[PDB]
Parts: sequence; structure tokens; C-alpha cells
Amino acid sequence: DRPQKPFDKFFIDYIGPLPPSQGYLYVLVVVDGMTGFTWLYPTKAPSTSATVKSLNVLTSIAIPKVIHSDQGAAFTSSTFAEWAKERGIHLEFSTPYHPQSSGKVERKNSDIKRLLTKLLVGRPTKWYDLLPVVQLALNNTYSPVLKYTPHQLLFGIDSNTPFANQDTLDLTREEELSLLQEIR
Amino acid sequence: DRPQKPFDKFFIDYIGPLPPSQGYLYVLVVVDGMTGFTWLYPTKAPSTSATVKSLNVLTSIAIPKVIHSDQGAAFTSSTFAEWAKERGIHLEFSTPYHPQSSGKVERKNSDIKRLLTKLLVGRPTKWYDLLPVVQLALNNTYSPVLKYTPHQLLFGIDSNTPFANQDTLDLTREEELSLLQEIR
Amino acid sequence: LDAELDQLLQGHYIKGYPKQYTYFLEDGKVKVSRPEGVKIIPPQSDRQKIVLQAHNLAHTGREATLLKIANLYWWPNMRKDVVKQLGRCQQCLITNASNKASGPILRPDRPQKPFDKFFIDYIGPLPPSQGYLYVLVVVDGMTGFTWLYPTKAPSTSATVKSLNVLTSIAIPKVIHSDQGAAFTSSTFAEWAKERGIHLEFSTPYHPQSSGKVERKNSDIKRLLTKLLVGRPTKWYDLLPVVQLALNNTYSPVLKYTPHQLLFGIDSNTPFANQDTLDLTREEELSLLQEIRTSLYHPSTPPASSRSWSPVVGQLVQERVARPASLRPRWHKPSTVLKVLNPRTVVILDHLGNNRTVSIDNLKPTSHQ
Amino acid sequence: LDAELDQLLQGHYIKGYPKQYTYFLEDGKVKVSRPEGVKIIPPQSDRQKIVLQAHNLAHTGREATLLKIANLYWWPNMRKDVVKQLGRCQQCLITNASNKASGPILRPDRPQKPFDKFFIDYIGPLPPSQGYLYVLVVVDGMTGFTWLYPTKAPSTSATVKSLNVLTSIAIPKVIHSDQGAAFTSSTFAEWAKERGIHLEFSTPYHPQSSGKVERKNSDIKRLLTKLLVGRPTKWYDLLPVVQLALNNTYSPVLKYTPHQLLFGIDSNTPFANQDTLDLTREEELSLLQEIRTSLYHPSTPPASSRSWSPVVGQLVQERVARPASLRPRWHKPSTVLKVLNPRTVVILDHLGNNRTVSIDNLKPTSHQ
DNA sequence: ATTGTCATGGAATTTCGCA
DNA sequence: TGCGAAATTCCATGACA
DNA sequence: ATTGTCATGGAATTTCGCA
DNA sequence: TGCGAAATTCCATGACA
Ligand SMILES: O=C(NO)c1cc2c3ccccc3n(Cc3ccc(F)cc3)c2cn1
Ligand SMILES: O=C(NO)c1cc2c3ccccc3n(Cc3ccc(F)cc3)c2cn1
Ligand SMILES: [Mg+2]
Ligand SMILES: [Mg+2]
Ligand SMILES: [Mg+2]
Ligand SMILES: [Mg+2]
Ligand SMILES: [N+]
Ligand SMILES: [N+]
Ligand SMILES: [Zn+2]
Ligand SMILES: [Zn+2]
Repeated sequence: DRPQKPFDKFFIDYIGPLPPSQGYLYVLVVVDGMTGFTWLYPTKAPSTSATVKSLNVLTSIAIPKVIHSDQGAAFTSSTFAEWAKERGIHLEFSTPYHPQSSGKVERKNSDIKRLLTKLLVGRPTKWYDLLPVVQLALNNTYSPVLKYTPHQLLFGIDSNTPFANQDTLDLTREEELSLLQEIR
Repeated sequence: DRPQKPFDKFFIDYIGPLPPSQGYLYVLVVVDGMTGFTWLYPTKAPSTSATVKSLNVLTSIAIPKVIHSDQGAAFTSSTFAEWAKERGIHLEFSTPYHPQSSGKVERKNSDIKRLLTKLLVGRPTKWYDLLPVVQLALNNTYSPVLKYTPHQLLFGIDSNTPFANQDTLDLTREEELSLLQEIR
Repeated sequence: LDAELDQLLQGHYIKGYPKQYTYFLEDGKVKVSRPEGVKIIPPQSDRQKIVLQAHNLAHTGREATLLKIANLYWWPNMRKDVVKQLGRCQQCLITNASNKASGPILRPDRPQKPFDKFFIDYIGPLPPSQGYLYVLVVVDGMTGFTWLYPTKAPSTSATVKSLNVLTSIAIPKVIHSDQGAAFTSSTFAEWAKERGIHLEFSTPYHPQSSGKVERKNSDIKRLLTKLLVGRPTKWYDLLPVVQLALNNTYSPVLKYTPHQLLFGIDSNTPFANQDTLDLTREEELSLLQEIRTSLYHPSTPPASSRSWSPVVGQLVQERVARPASLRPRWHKPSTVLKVLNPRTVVILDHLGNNRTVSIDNLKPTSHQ
Repeated sequence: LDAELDQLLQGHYIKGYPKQYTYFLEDGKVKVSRPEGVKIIPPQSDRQKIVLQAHNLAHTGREATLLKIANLYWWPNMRKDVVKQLGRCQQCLITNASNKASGPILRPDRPQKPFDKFFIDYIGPLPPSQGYLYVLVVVDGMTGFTWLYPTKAPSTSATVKSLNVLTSIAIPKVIHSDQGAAFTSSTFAEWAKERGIHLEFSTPYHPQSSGKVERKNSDIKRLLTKLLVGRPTKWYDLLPVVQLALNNTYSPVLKYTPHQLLFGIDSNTPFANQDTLDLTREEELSLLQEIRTSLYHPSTPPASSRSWSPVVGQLVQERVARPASLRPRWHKPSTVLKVLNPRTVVILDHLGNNRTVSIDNLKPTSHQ
């Protein structure tokens, strides 16, 4: 079997609902399977429509051979299937209630959820503007298993924004109570 | 003494009043002394002003060393003198009541008066439009004394409008009575 | 197609398919093992479709299209099928630029006599001066002698008024102009016929053709500019001065001013040449006739290394004159009917009208 | 002046005046009998005035001015006094064209890495499409990889919105742009500093300098044109297609697509190259690093036979950018302060401000 | 303180298939 | 060890206003 | 059925003044 | 029958949008 490559597989999923930011509520998350590279797209809904609009941007840069998702309504619609067929993209679904990715991708998705949460608290409404920096962080984050960041694996070069501080990512005692005040 | 040349001397004079044509009443007549070449300019008056305007056109093509005139008011004004001084043109006047040109010029001026008269009768009011053709006639008219037309002497070539009919120039019996009807 | 490939798989030789490579079946497709790798050999009946798909991605030319195809496929003489499609892509044909230069320019003979040919043209619009916006420029071909008339519009009517004044002096055999509205109107046609003047027109959108007057426009504007430095642009009152100034200016290659070429003697202007003071007028006109014939004439330059020259029957395309944004710069292919000279042709424009056209507004249709 | 001419008339030798011609008095003026005829020798104190009168008739250059003077006068080294005046005629200096070409162009090194340098620029206005009129074009210098964003105006604000999206992917060391309003605003300066991005600007009015992106503009417009043939110009929905189409198109000289140069492997697009299927990603990136270094680089062409190159202290003139009708095309002479490279200089503009300027927008002031 | 670029399709040159 | 033809490379031309 | 042109100022070449 | 310097000629360059 041939070695794993970038564009072999994109793992997609939604995150939200979130607090409104510039009128957006969700985040489509795309992670390349081989590199761990992450693209984020703000949507107004987890619909087929919003997914198609967002992936249209991404797929005008690179097209994946296979997209992997859970059985979210947006991903199992025949519209979304029609869309993928047009681009020669094979669709792939995890079985219901049993999501499987790969270690790399599961770990990556965890970082994303946690990183978002950390930065949303204090400014739960200003996250739209923060998406670019969130991505650069995730993509210039060192992979313990491989010797390299997703940036390095995607482009074959060091980045001009190396994130030297392997960060806390954990909620400080202040932020813990600040988050228990926003929910109330 | 050096041979006579074009631009050596321009003989100028007015003709009119004439019947109004496109609002014009007079004709400034300019005849080169050496070639017999004739330029005509329609004016509204025999003034220094109209003379200056008209000669400004002509002198933007060629400048004469000497202008010759009778002692018409337009030509003896100090404005007209000032004008000639600016262009390095020497002014020259015939003595009052005794006009002198040269045979060639006297003969030429006669042709002009007669030619005008012939063509004005029947259409005394349409002469403005006829000035161009009048000039081509006069300038492509063979000089008995020299072997050449003024066109030929000015430019050193045959013309594309040779006036082959040495014309009547005399009033036909019809035109004689037509002219004795316009005066009445 | 399938017959060719069948006979191939059993080790028989087909013309085009080199015998020394191994050809086989796999995944239901005929393959071959070439130095660069293993490529699919599609059946001939599939190849046109493939070339077309490759070409259509970005509407690429020969090599850029080939490089896509060679990624997956191999067959004999691939580029031959690529080129076949390039010559049938209406969109590439009318949108792409030419990469072949026009043949070297003609240097027409100088008119033999003053008044043989006028070149006329308009300059403007200019800043308004006394309510005037244009200048009619009339250049006698042989002498360069120039007349200037201010106008309110580049109209036939202002052209006719001005030329009636000019032609008081002499009538020219020919007047050469571009295809401006002013000169192509039937009112102007009549005005010319009336006087036995023949109208000659530049090919469309090719000001080189009125080069004589266009070039004079340059000197006129240039001298006007200098005279107007640090003052408001009141050019109306300067036309007469400019006219006189330029008619009396030496051309260093000729060593004569246009005035001298016209009259064979300077008028009473500053620095008048006095050399013929002792000649009779007739002796003077004699030396003039001789000066006029011996004037320097430039010759046709060398062709550039990749020029083209028109041939009767050639497919060629006319340049779109005023192409809208994001619209093609070329018309559809058309045929060279007659080759009037090496830089001028008559084409049949697929409508089809006869058009007389400069090769500068043409490209030879690519890929035959 | 009068002393020189006096000592001359009595047959004594003066340096400059050849001894073999006869010099005499007549009409109150010193004359001389030269092969071409008899000329007046004006006193030195009169000569500047004469040259000036001759020059001012039509503001003529060296020979055309000389030929007027030689009509009446002779003195030693006439052209030397002619040239002296030519170099002092403010009007000729700022109005005339140059007859010396720029030195041969530089071919800057290709950026070493993707994201080392972006070249950005606007295209438009275009026919309105969904209320959009411009396209922001971003070209990575090393790869040619291009991003396209539709905008309503070539504003800083639309630039910032688009680049925030782009730089989600990676942040570049340098962004190179022209001096458009969009990129020179302090809002854009701040946006760049915030991210450690260095702003680099083209010399003014010199799009060659953004050649990388200008050239990409061509392909973009060209492909849009082809796709829009015989349909209305709805380009908005085609930008994504064009972007993808062009990033995946081979450059025949390089033999790589910009996508390949960026990622070292084709994505799932038509005719994807499969050559590295058996390499590990790391082996693939290794072959990529090697491909990136060995890419064809063009060299500086031969100088044209009459080019000039700037020298510190030279009087030179900057081209007027948007010259009004009948107004000079050049600024007043100014001085070359520093020669940044053979095609780029700093001048002091008589005000005087330092300006960094392309030699293409300069001429060397004539006659020293 | 900054600097031209590169698709294109005939022609030139090189390589291939075969001997 | 050399031939004819195909493949590849070269590069002038023009256009990004 | 029509077609480039020519001022310009450094450099190249030729001619001049003298011997 | 030759030298240095001046005069003349040559001609690439760019602009008439
Ligand atoms: O008279 C005209 N129309 O009626 C006209 C039209 C153009 C024109 C159009 C487009 C670009 C340049 C143009 N130039 C300057 C030019 C002049 C002479 C040349 F050889 C080359 C260019 C023109 C001059 N006159
Ligand atoms: O981006 C721009 N301004 O902000 C801009 C301005 C010009 C421009 C101005 C005048 C004439 C032509 C011009 N081109 C075409 C071009 C492009 C590349 C070259 F090398 C040469 C010309 C431009 C492109 N872009
Ligand atoms: Mg015109
Ligand atoms: Mg014109
Ligand atoms: Mg720009
Ligand atoms: Mg641009
Ligand atoms: N000719
Ligand atoms: N460089
Ligand atoms: Zn095409
Ligand atoms: Zn001047």
C-alpha cells in the first residue's frame, strides 16, 4: 500500500452553536488526514448550503480525494452528495454514534475545541476575528509523533510564524469562574 | 542690381464698397510684384483693423520685404505702421492722386476689377463664395510678357487647374442690360 | 480504437507503437511501461475527448496542454492531436495574442510635386481657446509645408470651410486622410469631386498611414507646449505663429525648410537664406526643380527575425477595434482575398464584406 | 568683441579665425568670404543674442538652429555656442523627448521559499458582477500560486478583509505592491506591522516592478475572457474556477504548476501527476526542496546600442506623471543622490525631496 | 528606501527507434 | 554510427491599461 | 480600394587648417 | 601626406493619443 499523502483525506465536522459573532454561529472544521493541517470556516448554520459555500472556497485551493464525516444531516443530504460527485470527491461516513478518524485527527480536533473555548471566554462574541490566528496556532503546533508541524508537512518549509510557546491551553482559575458566570 | 524675386514687394489695395455678401463689403487685394500672384481677402471695412486681420493670415504664409500702397487711411495710420515695423516690413506709398505700381501689377489689378464685375452681375450677393475660384483663375492666367502664369512662377510647377479658356472677360449684351437694371 | 489495441496486446507490431516496450492489460485498460512511468493508452476513439478535457482546464497552448495529458496517458504523436484541437478552439483563436511580428514597413515615395498630395487630420480636443477645440492640419506631402485651422469640432463642415480657404491658393490632385467621420461623409466626397480632387483613405485604425501629418502633429503640439510654459493654454492666437515657425524650420536630413521646398526662396523671415540673390527667378526655379528630385529617401528596414507576410488564401484575423472589457481582442478567422502590397490586404470577413486592412491589424490564424 | 575684430581687420592672426580667408569691412560690419558665401562675423558680445533669436523661432535643436545662423553669420565654433543655449532653454529641456534608452532590465532572484514574498495588485474596474468591480490578486513570488478576491473598490479596507482570510493559511515575510491608495495608507501600514509583515513598494508609475503580479493579471483576464465568450460578463462566479485553473497550469519553461511548487504534490484535480505515488511524504518534500532550487532563472539582456546608466551627481529629469494637455512631459532637472542599482535611483527634486525612482521615468538632462 | 514577467507556437536542436 | 521523424527546447512577440 | 515619419543630440566619420 | 580638432553625417530613440 502507497504512503499517506496530503489531500488523500479531509476530515470535516461542525462545531456549535456558538455565541453570535458578526452574525455567525458555527465553525466548519477541515483537517487534512496526513498533515493535520486545519482550515476553519464560520457558518450561519450546519446546513448543506453553508457547507457547500465554505468547501467551495477550500476546494478552489485544493481538492481532497475523500471527505470523511459523521452522519450529520448536512453531510448525508443528496445535494452534498451531488456536489462531491461533481468534483470527483468520494464521500465517507463513520457509522452512527461511533465516530472514527485517526489518532492524529482525534487529537487535532480536541486541540481545536479546547483552543476555541480558552479564547472565547472573556470575549465570547469576538471569535470571528480570531479564526485566522487560531488556525496559524494549530498549524504551527509541533506534532509529538511526527517530527514536524502541519505547516511544515504541507509546504516543506519552516513558517514565518513559529509558535514557540507550547501553550497552557488549560483554563486558569480566573477563567474557570469567568466561564461559570457566562453560563448563568 | 539683383534680379526681382517673389516676396520682394506686395502691392495692396481695397476694392469696394460692394453689395453685402455674407456680411462682407470690401476686398483687400494683394499682388506679388515679381510673380503677379494674387491673394484676396473679404473685409467689413477698409480699416487698419481689417487690413491687419487679413494680412495676419497672409503673413503667416509668407512675409514681403516691402508693402506698396496708395495713401489710403488704413495704410497710413500709425497702427498699420507699427504692425509693419514689428514684422520688419518696409512700407511704401505712391504720391497722392498719382498711383504707380508696375505694368504687370496695373494690368493684374485691371483683370481683377473686370473679373469681379463680370461674375457679380446676376449674383451680386454671392461673391464671397466665389473668391477662391476668382483667385485660381487670376493665378493660372497666362502672362503674355513672361512665358508663365503666376502659379508657375511662385511654385516652379504646372498647376492641377490650368485655365485653358483664355476667357471673354467682357460683358455680353445680356449682362450689359442686367447691370443697367441692378443700378436702377 | 479497440481493434488496434487488441492486435497490440498479443505482441503484434502496429505502426506508431514502438515494438521495444511492453504493452499490457490492467484494471480494464491498455497500459505501457515508458521511461517516465506507466501510462494508459486510450483507444483512438477516446483521444479527442481527452485532449479537449486537458485543453479546457485553463485553455492552454501546446506544451501546457501536453504536460497535463502526459500525466496519465501515452499514445503516438500526442502533440499532433493537441494542435488539431488548438486550431479548433474558437475561444483560444480569438482571445490569444499573436507571437509573429508584421513584415518591415514600406517607405512610400515622396510625392513628386507640391500639391500632388495633401495629408490631413485633426488634433484635439484641446483646452478651449476662444471657443475652439480642434486644429485641422494640412501637410503637403512633397514639401512638408503645413496649414493650420482652428475649429470647434472635427466636422465635415469645418473641414470644408477651411479647405475652401486653403485651395484658394492651389488645388491638390489627391487628399489623403484617415477614416474619421469628417472625411468619409458623402458631403466631403461631393466637395472633392466638384474640384477634381481624388480622396485617398488610410486603412482603418492605422495612423502610421497618415504618418506624414501625424508626425507634423507632434511638432505642432511640441512647439505650442514650449510657447505656453507658465502661461494659461491660450493656443488659438499662436496657431499662426506656429504655422509660420514650422514652415520655416530646417529638417536636418534634408537641409531645407518646407517653405524653401515650396517656393525655392525664403520670404522676409528671420535669418533668410540669401544664396540665390544673384540668380534670376528662372535660374532659381531651375535649381529648385533639381533640389526637389535629389532629396533623401529612406529605405524599407530589415524584417524582424519572426515576421509574417500575407499570402492569398491565408486564414488571418482582424484586430477588434474597440474591444469591451473582458471581450476578445480578435475577430473570427477570415481569408486574404488580395495582397495589395506586402503591408496591405483585402480580406473577406465571414459576413462577408471586403475590407482593406493593414497587416498591423492582423494576425495569421494559428495551427493552420 | 570689437577689439578682437579690430586686430583682425588689419591682417593680424587671432586664434580661431583661420588666416587664409580675407576679412573686411562693409556696411559697417565685419565680413569674411567663405566657400559657401560671404558671412557677417558678429562681435563676440552679440553672439549669445543671435543664437537665442535663431533658437527661439521654433525652439529648434543643434543642427536646425545652426542652419538658420549659418544663413547670415560665421564665427569660430558656432555649434559650441548653440549647445550652450540648448542646455539653458528651460522650455526645450522639459518639453523635448529623450533619445537615449534605459539600461537593460534587472531580473531579480526568485524568492527562495513560498511565503517569502507576495506581490499584490488590483484589476479593474470591471463590468459589475454581483455588485463587485475589482479583483485583488495575490501572487506568491516563488511558486506563482495566486489567490483571487472580488471587491467593490480598490480600498485598504477590502484589502485587509481579504488578506486576513488569506493569511489564515500562512503569513508572508514581505508584501510587494505598487503605490496605489489601498497599500500606502497608514491603516494598511499598521495592519502589516501588527503581523511582522514588511511592506515593499514599487517605484512610482512603474508596473514592471510588480511584473510578477501584473503578468498574472494577464492570464486571469485572458482566461476570464475565453470563459465568457458569447455569454454576459458574469465574472464573479468564475473567480474560484479561474484561481484553481491557473494554479494547476504548467509553465512550459519550469515544467511545474504553481500548485506543485507550493505543495510538491497534485491535489484531486483533473490529470493529477502520479509520479511520486511510491515516495514517502518526506521523500517527496526532499525532491521538492531540490526542484525549487534548480528552477530556470533568466538573465539580464544585452543593453541597446544607445542606453544610459545613472551616475551619482548626474542631472536627470523625472517624467511628469499625468501631464495636462499641451503641458511638458518632464520635470525640471534634478540630481542623482544615490544609485541603488543600475535601474533604480534616489534623486533630489529641486524642492527638494528625496524620491526613489525608476530610470524608465528618467532622462539624462541634455547638453550637460 | 529598490529591481519585469511569462504564455505562446513556429523553428532549431536533440533524442528516439531502428538498424 | 547513421538515418528520418518525433520530442523537446529555444526564444521573439506582445500584453498585464 | 493602399503604403509611417522625422526632430533630436551623442557618436562616428569626414573635412579642414596647417604643415 | 599626416596630425588634432571642427564640421558634418549617421542613426537609435521615441512620439504623433
Ligand atoms: O488621426 C487619428 N485618428 O483619426 C489618430 C489616431 C491615433 C492613435 C490611436 C491609438 C494609438 C495611438 C494613436 N495615435 C498616435 C500615433 C500616430 C502615428 C503613429 F504612427 C502611431 C500612433 C493616433 C494619431 N491619430
Ligand atoms: O497596478 C497598476 N496601477 O496601480 C497598473 C498600472 C499600469 C499601467 C500604466 C500605464 C501603462 C500601462 C500600465 N499597465 C499595464 C502594464 C503592466 C506591466 C508592465 F510591465 C507594463 C504595463 C499597468 C498595470 N498596472
Ligand atoms: Mg485623425
Ligand atoms: Mg492623427
Ligand atoms: Mg495597481
Ligand atoms: Mg497592475
Ligand atoms: N510608392
Ligand atoms: N536580487
Ligand atoms: Zn481554448
Ligand atoms: Zn528652446
